[PDB]
Amino acid sequence: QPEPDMITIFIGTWNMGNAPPPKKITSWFLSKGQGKTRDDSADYIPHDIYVIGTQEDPLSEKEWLEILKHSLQEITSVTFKTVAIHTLWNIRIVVLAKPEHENRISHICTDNVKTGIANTLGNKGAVGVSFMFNGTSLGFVNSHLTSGSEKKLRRNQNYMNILRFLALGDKKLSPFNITHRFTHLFWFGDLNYRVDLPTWEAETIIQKIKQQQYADLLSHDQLLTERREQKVFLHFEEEEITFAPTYRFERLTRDKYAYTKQKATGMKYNLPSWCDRVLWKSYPLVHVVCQSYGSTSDIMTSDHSPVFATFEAGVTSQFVSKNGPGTVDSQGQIEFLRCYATLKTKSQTKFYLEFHSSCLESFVKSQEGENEEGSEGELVVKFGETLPKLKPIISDPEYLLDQHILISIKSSDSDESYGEGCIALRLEATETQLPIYTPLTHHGELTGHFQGEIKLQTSQ
Ligand SMILES: COC(=O)c1ccc(S)cc1
Repeated sequence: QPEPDMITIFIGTWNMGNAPPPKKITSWFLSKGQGKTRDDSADYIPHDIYVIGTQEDPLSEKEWLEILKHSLQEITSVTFKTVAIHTLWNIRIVVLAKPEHENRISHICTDNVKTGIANTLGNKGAVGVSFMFNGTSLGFVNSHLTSGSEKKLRRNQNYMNILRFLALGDKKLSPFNITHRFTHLFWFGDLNYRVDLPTWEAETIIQKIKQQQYADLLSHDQLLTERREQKVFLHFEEEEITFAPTYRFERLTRDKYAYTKQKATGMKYNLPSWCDRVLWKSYPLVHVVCQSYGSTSDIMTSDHSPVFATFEAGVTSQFVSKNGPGTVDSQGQIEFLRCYATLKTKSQTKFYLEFHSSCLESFVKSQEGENEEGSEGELVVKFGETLPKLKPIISDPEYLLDQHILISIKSSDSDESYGEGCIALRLEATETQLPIYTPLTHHGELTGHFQGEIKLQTSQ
């Protein structure tokens, strides 16, 4: 039975509003309702992995697991295996996979981050799960960020705290946060970003939604605007939104948005908003295609509607050769020519590079680069032709061209990372000097760039 080169992944996010679900929620797992929906002809085809994020979840883990498993069994006639479940307060993540994947999944990690301080510590934060699927690392983050139309900056801060402190994936990747640890990272939840229009425009917004005219609302969506200004979710993707705002509804219908200020809302307006979102970030040149992104129409227990997204994701096999794993394959090498880092820093320490990849036996430290002054005030760290020759464990191009090199640029003085990025080995040619590039981030903010040339030697 051959190893897959593609899997499909279901991502669900639902703020349950502290209410039990209705008896039928199959529409969610079938990607049926509004937006980019799944074709009817696929309804019996199981996804490989289902990742369910809930917020304001009033159920026990046992209660929700029974509903989820019985839901998927009704749809697919398959009894899914539980990979992981993790709850922080009323924020929960469940990972279910087809039984045939049980011996393809390993290195399961779970963690949570609590956001805020004092007042603002106690119900917001994130849960996450990571694991290996054969040769491919997968990470999943469900976050419930700070609420309220006037707190977009707090939401951005919550995002930076979650990506700094959530401890998932390979702990040997010590310079790298979750935004660099996974082949594919999915980040979803009640992100709580709002449509930033005046309160007086509530009925106008409702009108627009009834006409399915979302353009003038999406142009004021705080997540889209904050992402365009590079304030949050830098280098993440989101599918185009073609479904109605998923918040705030009157319960037990979808006919009414409940936006007016009430004691129960702290006297805050809740204009219709896309609170409930799915974003992703995959390593460069890895296949990832969003095949659905929408909301259900028929699950009305909460003041939020469930959101679904599905993806085709490229995966690789657990490669064995005669040589690696457990030695190098001298027929393979990675060389770097004419490389330089450009850093936004005001500092003047010397810098060196670290190269991390599962195609290496362990990470590789470079020599210090040569600091020059850039013509516009920047720091340019020149490596020229000084970078070490990297020795992969396997030389077969079917393996090596699918790999990635993570780069950290570190201060000689403190050994702290000033920037992290990633280079694909999916090159146009081998034995050929070719341009490489990655932006560099630190705590998920832009700190610079790394560029130069690469020359990859494989066994072919
Ligand atoms: C800070 O340490 C980590 O990054 C980490 C990652 C994964 C697992 S399972 C455990 C710990």
